[PDB]
Amino acid sequence: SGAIYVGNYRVVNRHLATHNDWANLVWEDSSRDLLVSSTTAQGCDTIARCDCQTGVYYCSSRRKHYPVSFSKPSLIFVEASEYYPARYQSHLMLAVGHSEPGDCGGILRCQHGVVGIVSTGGNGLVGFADVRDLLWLDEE
Ligand SMILES: [Zn+2]
Repeated sequence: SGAIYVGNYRVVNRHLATHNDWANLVWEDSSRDLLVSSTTAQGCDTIARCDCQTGVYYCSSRRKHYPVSFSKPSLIFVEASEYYPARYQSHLMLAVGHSEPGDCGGILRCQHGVVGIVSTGGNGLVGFADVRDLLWLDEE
């Protein structure tokens, strides 16, 4: 589980979104496994605005923050998980690392802020849904 709280936005994995999230929907994209909802309270998270490919992500299944190198956001085939069929996912970044389904929503950060959230796993890779292109999270 996990979310990004930037301004009056909450960013979650679309597959983990709640009824409240859907009742307060701003934007969602199945192909990216992202959903953004509106919040009453101001969040304090900063979204990274950069092309960094090194960062640190939180892995709940190991209670560990792992430094990782990660790929550029791309359209990648993802094998079946417990929450999606085998399919293409867009704006996805891969690293070598541990990811179980319960690790979805772990934050990946660099010196510039939040890069993305864990969205995929298996075959010894961890996949992160990028958020750095969503410049509208910074305003309004
Ligand atoms: Zn960065």
